[PDB]
Amino acid sequence: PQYEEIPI
Amino acid sequence: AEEWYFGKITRRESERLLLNPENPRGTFLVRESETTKGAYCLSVSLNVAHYKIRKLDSGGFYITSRTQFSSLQQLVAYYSKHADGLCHRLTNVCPT
Ligand SMILES: [Co+2]
Repeated sequence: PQYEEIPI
Repeated sequence: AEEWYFGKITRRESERLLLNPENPRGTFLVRESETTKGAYCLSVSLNVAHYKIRKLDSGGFYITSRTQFSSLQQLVAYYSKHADGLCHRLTNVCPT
């Protein structure tokens, strides 16, 4: 489905 | 620089290999992205997380803009010391 993003 | 690089492997197969019960948390591999051409992907493990490794037009790579690298190996060496935003620190290269 998708990708994890490093929190901003 | 090749060990953790599994190249053109599918997202499904990288999850299947990483999810091996013998692999501790932080087991990872870098691969080519199937949805975004030119970019790579860091897959880390128990569940698996996938991070898009974007490439700048001038040259370098980054998962998040605040932390950029000259290469995939510089990126790997960095996250092997501090997860710095990742789900876990890179600890183990995924076995073939
Ligand atoms: Co520290």
